[PDB]
Amino acid sequence: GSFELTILHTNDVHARLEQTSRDSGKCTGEDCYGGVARRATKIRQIRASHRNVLLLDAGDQYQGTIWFNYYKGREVVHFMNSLRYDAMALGNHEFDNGLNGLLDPLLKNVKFPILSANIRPKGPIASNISGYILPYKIINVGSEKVGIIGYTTKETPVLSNPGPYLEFRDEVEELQKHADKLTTLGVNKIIALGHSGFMEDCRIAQKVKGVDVVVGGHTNTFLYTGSPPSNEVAAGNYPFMQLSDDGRQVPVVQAYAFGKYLGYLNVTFDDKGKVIKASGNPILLNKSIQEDPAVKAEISRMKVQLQNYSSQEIGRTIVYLNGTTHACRFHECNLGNLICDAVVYNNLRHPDDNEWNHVSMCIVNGGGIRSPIDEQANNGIITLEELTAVLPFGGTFDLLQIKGSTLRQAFEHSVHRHGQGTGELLQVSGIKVVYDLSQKPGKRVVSLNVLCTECRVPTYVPLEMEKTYKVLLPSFLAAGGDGYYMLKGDSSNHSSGDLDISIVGDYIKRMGKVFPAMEGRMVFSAGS
Amino acid sequence: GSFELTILHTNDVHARLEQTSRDSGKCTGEDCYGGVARRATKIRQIRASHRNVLLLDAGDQYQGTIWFNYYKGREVVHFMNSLRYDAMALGNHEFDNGLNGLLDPLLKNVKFPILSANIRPKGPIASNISGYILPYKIINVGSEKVGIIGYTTKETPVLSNPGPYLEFRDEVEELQKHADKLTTLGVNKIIALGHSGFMEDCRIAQKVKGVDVVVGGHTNTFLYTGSPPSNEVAAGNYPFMQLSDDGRQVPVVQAYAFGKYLGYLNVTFDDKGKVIKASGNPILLNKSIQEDPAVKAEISRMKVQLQNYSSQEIGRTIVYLNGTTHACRFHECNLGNLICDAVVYNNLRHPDDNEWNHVSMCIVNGGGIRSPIDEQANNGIITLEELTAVLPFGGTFDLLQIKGSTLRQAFEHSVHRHGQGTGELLQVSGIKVVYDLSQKPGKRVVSLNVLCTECRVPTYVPLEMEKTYKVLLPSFLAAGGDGYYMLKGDSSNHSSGDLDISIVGDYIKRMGKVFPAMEGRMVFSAGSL
Ligand SMILES: *[C@@H]1O[C@H](CO)[C@@H](O[C@@H]2O[C@H](CO)[C@@H](O[C@@H]3O[C@H](CO)[C@@H](O)[C@H](O)[C@@H]3O)[C@H](O)[C@H]2NC(C)=O)[C@H](O)[C@H]1NC(C)=O
Ligand SMILES: *[C@@H]1O[C@H](CO)[C@@H](O[C@@H]2O[C@H](CO)[C@@H](O[C@@H]3O[C@H](CO)[C@@H](O)[C@H](O)[C@@H]3O)[C@H](O)[C@H]2NC(C)=O)[C@H](O)[C@H]1NC(C)=O
Ligand SMILES: *[C@@H]1O[C@H](CO)[C@@H](O)[C@H](O)[C@H]1NC(C)=O
Ligand SMILES: [Ca+2]
Ligand SMILES: [Ca+2]
Ligand SMILES: [Zn+2]
Ligand SMILES: [Zn+2]
Ligand SMILES: [Zn+2]
Ligand SMILES: [Zn+2]
Repeated sequence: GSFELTILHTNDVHARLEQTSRDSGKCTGEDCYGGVARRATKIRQIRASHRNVLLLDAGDQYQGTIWFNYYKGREVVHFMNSLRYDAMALGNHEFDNGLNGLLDPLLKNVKFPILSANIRPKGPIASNISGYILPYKIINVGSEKVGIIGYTTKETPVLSNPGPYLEFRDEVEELQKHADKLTTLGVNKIIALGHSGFMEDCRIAQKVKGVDVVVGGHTNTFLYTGSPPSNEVAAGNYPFMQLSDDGRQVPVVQAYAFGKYLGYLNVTFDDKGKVIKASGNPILLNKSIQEDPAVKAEISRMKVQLQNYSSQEIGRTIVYLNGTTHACRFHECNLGNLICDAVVYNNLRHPDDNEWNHVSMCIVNGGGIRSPIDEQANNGIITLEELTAVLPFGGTFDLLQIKGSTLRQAFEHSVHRHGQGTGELLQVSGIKVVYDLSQKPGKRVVSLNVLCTECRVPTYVPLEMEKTYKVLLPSFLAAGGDGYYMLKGDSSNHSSGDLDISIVGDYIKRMGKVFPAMEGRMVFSAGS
Repeated sequence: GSFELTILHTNDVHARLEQTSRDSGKCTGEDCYGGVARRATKIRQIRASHRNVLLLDAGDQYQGTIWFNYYKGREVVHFMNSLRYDAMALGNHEFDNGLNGLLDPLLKNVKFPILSANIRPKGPIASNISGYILPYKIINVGSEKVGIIGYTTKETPVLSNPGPYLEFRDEVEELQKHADKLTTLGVNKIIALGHSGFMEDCRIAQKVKGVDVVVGGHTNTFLYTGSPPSNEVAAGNYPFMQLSDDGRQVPVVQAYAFGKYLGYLNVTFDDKGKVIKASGNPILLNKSIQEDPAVKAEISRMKVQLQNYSSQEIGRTIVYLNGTTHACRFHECNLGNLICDAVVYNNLRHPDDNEWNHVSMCIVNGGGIRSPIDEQANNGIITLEELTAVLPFGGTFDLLQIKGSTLRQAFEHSVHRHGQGTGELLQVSGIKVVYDLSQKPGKRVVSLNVLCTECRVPTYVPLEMEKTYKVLLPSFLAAGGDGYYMLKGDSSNHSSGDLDISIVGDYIKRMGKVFPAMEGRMVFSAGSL
């Protein structure tokens, strides 16, 4: 006989609770995409027309919009419960608020298993986190059993805040143990569900004996068979058919990010649990699919709370925060210094092997700073509304691995048309740059010194052209914005981080009073 | 028909709850002083043998030791209630934790009136908190009535945290209004009790018609008639007899600080409320006075509660905090940068007229940095144990008004003996200094730039030699320590600030994780080792 299973899947939704623009920002109202209300409609229609359906999430529901800033995962619990997900693997961002912020609210209130086979808890954490996170789950689907093994990127201690009591083991090694276990228990249909990126997903498909399907995330990979429907370009067919070492074709799927698509894969197994066929395509959640009215009403109710929250005092500034174009696009601006200082602070993580932290530096282009904050306007009170005026686009600050020569090329771009009022000029933290604008464009960087990481006391050292560095930068620049083609990231050198206004808001909340100065992080030499 | 009144008084006790050393630090030796238990004994003995007694405090019970850091004024409430103070005037340090930290615990739980006549509220929160404070109180003493008018220094908004909605008015102007009110209400005996310093106390005695006695504080002034009993040097007789405008002698008293002395003034009034005699002397609270057992027992329990404060994690460092002599006495050290950043942060108020803050700069000599903190030692966890190793002396960071030329002279002193390993080298916040150590001692400063205050965005500007600046500095340097005679403070240019470990601990707790860098705050021209 055969057994047809429909796998619906999401990954890297990243707090897009409401429908979004085409590019996963704020929707204006005419052409909108995604959101949980529209996903609910499509999920319900498929469940009504398809016999055997699993709905899986491959991680990174946490982090991305003010929904996550305020509800802190309560929004994930709520709508993943109401949509009746069958399983979720943990992603790196589920650790952003530490283990306490993962335990409460997500682990204690979801109605479906949370899976990650390659996490090992230590210390007082041990006892029950072992009960809230499972390596795998056997799920009854019709008259059959389907085993789902979870996994989470080994990069999590560097990307997030899992703490000292969590070790992240090799995905292939750990998945192979639980695949053998499932097989020994008689389960012949095994899904690997996890959050380590497309390259690792294909390694799992290739090397883990007994894995039939891999459902991944982390790299926002878009796969599509045929001509795709929106502006995402396919990295390969859907599903991506990876040849295993033992000769089977193993379908690998991911479904981009931000809830724009619902993954949709039809897998036919024979009676021995071997995949005979796997076909489908991610469903674009566009305007043709109605927003479920009951979900929409819950979103609306919760939005009024979010609007009240956005007007609350986070902290105060006792200085003018000069985010005017005349400052941040022409010279050192104290608001840019504050932003990149906040970004560095948010990325302080468990320092391994001879570094006080894995990253010491941040850049933000003046064109990304969209407003000043006037301390005279309202007693210097900073709310999320003021921060949204400065950073209105809902982007993130990401981590980029970059050679010294490329970073120097970026600082030449920073001033190659200085004076024109365009947005290139880089505001910085952990960098000292000296320019000579009297030289020809492309030869204006006099010197670059950076905070060492491989040292016990941070101190400024000359940039080395052949050394590789980590730098924090806005997602806009990591996409090549403002002509920064050399800062464009890919899966091999780039990691997507936290919401910009959440980063800045958290820092202001901690400082209570802010007073950033112009301190000479960039210097314009008078030349000869 | 005379009326004899005994005035017992304290001022600037500054959180010396337990008995202290002779210099008002930790008592380790055989000779201890002060403390509330010893004060209680003497107050009780005087009340038992003297007929008409008032016990007054002229402010600044708040701030000075970890007792205040932990109990946050509950220790003031507890023992001032237990010792049965009759009135207290607010000092600048009672605003250290803001109006909320004054309301709770002090204003809501004292059993005696809190006085300050020259405060004027401007908003609803600052209004209902002032509703707990009175300009004056009439107190029944025997068969007589004594009016007490409070006052608080006008520098409180720069020295402490009252916020922008509490304004401090002129003392003489406001006190004359309430003296006139008391007079019309039939009160002919008036004490001015307040916290503005000895110079202002004498001005009040001289100019406010109807004031009979002034009980002051803020300047830690020691007065004594005859040979004094300890090492404090008297600035004048006790009481100081100030000639008033109307031709009478008005006794002016203060009682040093830190609870070492109990003020003791016997005043005789005639039947019209005129002082016809005033005499006494502050009582040294030394070993000859026993510590009250009940207060001593409560102190001993609170010492045990304080252990929580001393062993709790304040925050963590993820970098080595290099407080070794080899760093902080020879070059920029990241721990010195953190200390002075903490000090500036503690002295932030609100944009006042034309400046974003009244002070932007801090200095600390490397010799005041007494230990590193090793981030490898215990996962970088910082407690009071580690901070006390860095700052073991219980001093403060103070505010000094200084001319640009004098500040530059201090930076020449900073390197006049560089390389010999003594403690002069200045670590800084809000200053960029460049030195050339190959030049002769006294001519090594290449340039000095400082963060402007008179600006909307702080930025570095050249130091101006004839301009007057504010700088934060250790009490050790304000006493001329390490040869810094030009940083010596006096009443006209210097204000004592908060406990050093309280400043640094507060900043570390706020930051949570600290990671100070060497960032080039000082630069040595590239021509020496
Ligand atoms: C925020 O930053 C902008 C950009 O720096 C500031 O505007 C600029 O302010 C400078 C002075 O700080 C002006 O330069 C001076 O202009 C005067 C003429 O009034 C001239 O006499 C001087 O020689 C000097 O060149 C500059 O013109 C001005 N630019 C613009 C476009 O307004 C702004 O002041 C900052 N905001 C705050 C609140 O500090
Ligand atoms: C805290 O600060 C002190 C003082 O700067 C640091 O000690 C000094 O560290 C430097 C750099 O390692 C040493 O210079 C180097 O010494 C090595 C070791 O022999 C030698 O190969 C080179 O000639 C080079 O000059 C310097 O000797 C040393 N000074 C002393 C008095 O020990 C210290 O490293 C800092 N602590 C931390 C944890 O960073
Ligand atoms: C908005 O938030 C404030 C503070 O959290 C709260 O006092 C207020 O009731 C909230 N508004 C509503 C409509 O609940
Ligand atoms: Ca199988
Ligand atoms: Ca009188
Ligand atoms: Zn993601
Ligand atoms: Zn991820
Ligand atoms: Zn005082
Ligand atoms: Zn005072």
